Amino acid sequence: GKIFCKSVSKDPDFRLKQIDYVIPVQQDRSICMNNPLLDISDGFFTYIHYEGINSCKKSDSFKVLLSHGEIVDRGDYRPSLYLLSSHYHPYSMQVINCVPVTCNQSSFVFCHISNNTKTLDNSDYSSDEYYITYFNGIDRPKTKKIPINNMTADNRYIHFTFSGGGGVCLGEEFIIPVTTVINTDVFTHDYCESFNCSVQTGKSLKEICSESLRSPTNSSRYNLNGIMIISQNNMTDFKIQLNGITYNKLSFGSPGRLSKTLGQVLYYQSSMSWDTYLKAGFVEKWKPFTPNWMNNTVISRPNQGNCPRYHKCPEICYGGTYNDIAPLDLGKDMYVSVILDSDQLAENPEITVFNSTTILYKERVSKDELNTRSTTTSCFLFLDEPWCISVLETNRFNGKSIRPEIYSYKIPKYCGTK
Amino acid sequence: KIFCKSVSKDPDFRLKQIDYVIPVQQDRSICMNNPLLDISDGFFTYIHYEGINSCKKSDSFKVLLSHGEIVDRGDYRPSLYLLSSHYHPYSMQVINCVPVTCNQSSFVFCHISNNTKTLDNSDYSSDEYYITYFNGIDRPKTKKIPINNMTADNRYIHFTFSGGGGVCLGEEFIIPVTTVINTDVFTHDYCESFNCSVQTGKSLKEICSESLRSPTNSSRYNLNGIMIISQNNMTDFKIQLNGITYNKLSFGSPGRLSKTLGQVLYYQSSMSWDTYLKAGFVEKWKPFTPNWMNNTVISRPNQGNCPRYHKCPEICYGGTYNDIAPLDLGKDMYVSVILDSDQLAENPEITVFNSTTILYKERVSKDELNTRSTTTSCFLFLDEPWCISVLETNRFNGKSIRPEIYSYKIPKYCGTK
Amino acid sequence: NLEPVSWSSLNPKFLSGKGLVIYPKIGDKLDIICPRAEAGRPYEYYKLYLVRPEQAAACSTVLDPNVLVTCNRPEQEIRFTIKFQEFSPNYMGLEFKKHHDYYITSTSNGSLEGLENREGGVCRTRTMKIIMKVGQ
Ligand SMILES: *[C@@H]1O[C@H](CO)[C@@H](O[C@@H]2O[C@H](CO)[C@@H](O[C@@H]3O[C@H](CO)[C@@H](O)[C@H](O)[C@@H]3O)[C@H](O)[C@H]2NC(C)=O)[C@H](O)[C@H]1NC(C)=O
Ligand SMILES: *[C@@H]1O[C@H](CO)[C@@H](O[C@@H]2O[C@H](CO)[C@@H](O[C@@H]3O[C@H](CO)[C@@H](O)[C@H](O)[C@@H]3O)[C@H](O)[C@H]2NC(C)=O)[C@H](O)[C@H]1NC(C)=O
Ligand SMILES: *[C@@H]1O[C@H](CO)[C@@H](O[C@@H]2O[C@H](CO)[C@@H](O)[C@H](O)[C@H]2NC(C)=O)[C@H](O)[C@H]1NC(C)=O
Ligand SMILES: *[C@@H]1O[C@H](CO)[C@@H](O[C@@H]2O[C@H](CO)[C@@H](O)[C@H](O)[C@H]2NC(C)=O)[C@H](O)[C@H]1NC(C)=O
Ligand SMILES: *[C@@H]1O[C@H](CO)[C@@H](O)[C@H](O)[C@H]1NC(C)=O
Ligand SMILES: *[C@@H]1O[C@H](CO)[C@@H](O)[C@H](O)[C@H]1NC(C)=O
Ligand SMILES: *[C@@H]1O[C@H](CO)[C@@H](O)[C@H](O)[C@H]1NC(C)=O
Ligand SMILES: *[C@@H]1O[C@H](CO)[C@@H](O)[C@H](O)[C@H]1NC(C)=O
Ligand SMILES: *[C@@H]1O[C@H](CO)[C@@H](O)[C@H](O)[C@H]1NC(C)=O
Ligand SMILES: *[C@@H]1O[C@H](CO)[C@@H](O)[C@H](O)[C@H]1NC(C)=O
Repeated sequence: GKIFCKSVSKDPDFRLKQIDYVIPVQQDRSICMNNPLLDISDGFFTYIHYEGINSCKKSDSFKVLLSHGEIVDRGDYRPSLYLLSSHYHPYSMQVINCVPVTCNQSSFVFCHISNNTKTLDNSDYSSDEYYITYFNGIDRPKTKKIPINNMTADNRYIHFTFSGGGGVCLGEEFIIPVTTVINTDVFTHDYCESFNCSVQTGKSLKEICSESLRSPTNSSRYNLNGIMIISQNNMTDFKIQLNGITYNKLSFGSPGRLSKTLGQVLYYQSSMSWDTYLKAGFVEKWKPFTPNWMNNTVISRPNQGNCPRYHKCPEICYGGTYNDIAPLDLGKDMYVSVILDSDQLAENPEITVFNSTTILYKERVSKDELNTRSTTTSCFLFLDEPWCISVLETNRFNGKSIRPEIYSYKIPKYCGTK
Repeated sequence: KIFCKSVSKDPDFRLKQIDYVIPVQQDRSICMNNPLLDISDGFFTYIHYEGINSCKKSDSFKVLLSHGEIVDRGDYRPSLYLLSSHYHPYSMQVINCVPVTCNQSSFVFCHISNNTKTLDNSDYSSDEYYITYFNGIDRPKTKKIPINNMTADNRYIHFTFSGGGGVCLGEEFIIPVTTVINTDVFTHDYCESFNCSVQTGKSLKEICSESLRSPTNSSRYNLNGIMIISQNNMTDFKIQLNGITYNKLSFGSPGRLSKTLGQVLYYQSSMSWDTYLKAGFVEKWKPFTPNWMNNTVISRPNQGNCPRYHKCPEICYGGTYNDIAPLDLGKDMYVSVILDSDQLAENPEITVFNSTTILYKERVSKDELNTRSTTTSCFLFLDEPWCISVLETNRFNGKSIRPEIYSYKIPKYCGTK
Repeated sequence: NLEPVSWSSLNPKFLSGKGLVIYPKIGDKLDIICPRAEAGRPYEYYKLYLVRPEQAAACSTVLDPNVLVTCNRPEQEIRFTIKFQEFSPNYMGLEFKKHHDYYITSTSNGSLEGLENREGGVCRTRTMKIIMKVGQ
């Protein structure tokens, strides 16, 4: 049950093991496999990553891999990823973003397809297309176009993309994290405006906070996080709804995540603006999409520029890294996450089990310096014990091909064992 | 318009074999089989299958796709320049492929299935169909065909791209296809009109209805046709599947569409009772109506109850694929590498012929040579008509079997040796 | 590690015509310190853009160039660490790779009035451009 280390300690034994047989190995050294995504649910997972030529940008990719698989016991006393099906996205050369959801022991991929890589800066969603690609271990993949024409929205959104590290299945409804674009300032910022930081001499805090939500490449557009709820009758009569995130503690649009864990629904939002601390919380209401935001004072992320690690004050900033979290104990408010132990550079990944107020324990992945652009983590019960699987967007071989890495580890049964 | 157009002996085709295009496998167990070649606008697309200790089409672990160019080497003859060579990403599941060279690039239309007998017990919704396309510089890319948005003129239950080549017309691709349907929706005035001995078992109407059945599924019928694929620069595909005319129906078989001499030529291999050349230029596209020739001299060998030159309707299956290529539209002249044997697949001969008479011919090899099918494409080179043919040869005994490419010229003058 | 580059009009490493050229190898660190409050109180405010060679010659930036780092605070020693790895925590990826060129400039007027002036500025007046040809 809930018998594991719940105290501050050193030298944890995560029994860390790398998994190499899941992610394919590309023969071309010039191809960069980037932006991995992984979502685990009910013993099955969905893995996604992008392949590009001499460039690791997501939409700048000629192939997008979609893998479905299962968690299997090999008598090893630890979970193994068993790859069942592997297909390439039929519209890979036009993929702007994708989000994985493992529903009913099957894989579902929600992607945004466009002819224009800059569609989010100069276009609208009527000019683009959105698809659901779904398959499992036996059935051939089928791709259905999402009828955004028949979509209902809670605000005057002009654009949107599925952006995040994973989604959620609730009954007949899919709930996918999404980033929307709107061209008017309809927002309030009590949280940002309440900070007592030095006021920069050009503008005031209300202006600073309004403008910090703007797109950095279209001074006229604003990026707001939200969710998309898609209900349907066995791929029939789609009903699509687009709801924005709560205006309490707004942060610039960024890839998020929804996860089914411990009887709860956990929302995560990558911190790509001035508030560099963990934005995460369990879902209270669905309209408006209100996650109960944490007061985490120990988990941050690196970034260059005016908002490095542990930066708090409001400032017109853009940049950051995606680092999923996974809850371990609801009563003790414990979570685990692979974060980057650096102030400005994206390197030195560390498995970190933490409080909202204190870091409980941590361990470096590699003894040598390791480049890591993003991490995702999912935890689950296996043989009545808590195990976790993380995917790291690594670049250990600089100059050669890039390929993410998968690690499996266990929450320590006892504290301080080495 | 200046070449031999009369009956003559001892023609000088200036025949030369090409060996550097098709790879040579070091492994003796590999069968290189079912070659396909399509030439268009000075570029070609070659395809063949590789299997282990078996030369069967779906029994193949590798499928080679080659793109190339016709180049003058100062040799006073065309040379094949191999540009790109790739293996199909789904080779172990390929049931059939058809090549099309469009806009100086290669396009391969393939049918992929888990079941090598999918045509006997499955349907096309259970399978997948792809277009693999590439040229000399770009990496090959494979796109899935959206058969969900396809419109058909009849209740077809299955289909495979089957043939030696397709055709590019503007923005539309026209690929030969063989369809499967489980109800007899056909008429047979042509077969029923034959004045042959009545078989003691069945009547001529039954003989002709049943001869269209699959020989491995008494409940299914195989009907030839075409597939028209229009698109907006690989976007918003519009796919249409039209069947061949019911005039002079013959059992489903690999065909061909070729752009030659300002016309579009359709060929159908004779795998049923009508053992003579099935070919003709396309009049209408819906229904797919080729103006069938009345050829009395070109046939093909086969074992069993329908050998070479058999005419009478009979429930027969078997035959060889032998492309033709037109040389002169006004003189109704054609060239083809046919098999000079009554029942065995051997002794290939380059044959220039009329619809009613054989003009001249030449054996490819002095020794006996095994050849299961031939394909031929002709084109203008240096203001002269030249042709290139590919034969799935077995020159060594058994072992490493590999096709061969030959280039030859239509004789400028008659009877020169 | 490399010698950090203080970004101020009072730095000699900015050659009057060639800017400041650096030949860093992969895996090198490089700080870009924007200056503290100088002794003589000459408040220095800039806004740095990651740019392309053509518009680095023309010294103009459109909306697409991303504000790499801005020298907002005069008192706080604002800085900018760079490791020439491929993956970077910046918006728009910014892959470094090897044997490429990477140009960093500012189009701003010396003070905060022209902080977001993108037309001309220091790129041509003082030629304070950092050019990094990795490799060689
Ligand atoms: C997780 O967060 C909670 C707060 O939400 C932390 O609460 C309390 O922290 C103190 C200081 O570490 C713990 O120890 C104290 O030690 C002295 C030693 O004599 C003792 O007299 C105090 O009464 C207290 O026990 C305290 O145990 C802990 N609260 C509870 C209920 O145990 C907590 O420390 C954070 N997690 C960890 C692992 O520290
Ligand atoms: C920055 O983002 C805004 C928000 O979308 C962009 O606004 C839109 O910009 C387009 C052209 O850039 C405007 O043009 C419109 O085109 C149609 C088609 O001819 C015409 O019917 C309209 O009357 C108008 O001319 C459009 O009005 C404008 N606003 C909206 C709501 O669409 C802006 O273009 C972006 N700027 C950059 C530099 O990316
Ligand atoms: C020969 O073809 C017929 C016609 O399709 C096959 O009969 C069908 O088989 C499928 C799959 O077993 C069933 O779902 C259909 O209900 C059958 N009837 C029809 C009208 O389609 C028959 O199975 C084939 N013979 C084989 C496979 O040996
Ligand atoms: C740098 O650019 C700023 C741009 O605002 C200049 O400030 C303006 O200068 C013009 C002169 O052309 C004045 O008419 C304006 O009143 C000034 N302010 C504004 C808000 O436009 C500044 O003079 C330039 N030079 C410096 C700062 O040395
Ligand atoms: C789409 O919208 C129309 C009107 O807004 C509504 O009647 C219909 O139920 C919706 N759904 C579908 C599938 O048409
Ligand atoms: C997934 O399972 C739930 C079980 O309650 C069901 O309601 C839902 O329709 C399923 N999703 C499908 C069939 O797409
Ligand atoms: C900022 O304001 C909050 C609420 O008014 C207050 O609790 C906090 O102490 C203030 N910060 C400082 C540094 O005083
Ligand atoms: C938010 O977090 C800070 C961190 O210590 C804490 O002091 C504060 O009380 C928290 N707010 C609430 C409402 O608990
Ligand atoms: C070709 O056929 C026509 C009639 O179909 C015949 O008159 C002509 O002689 C034939 N060609 C030759 C070379 O005999
Ligand atoms: C090929 O050439 C034809 C010429 O009519 C043109 O219409 C078509 O767009 C070209 N491209 C493709 C992909 O067919």
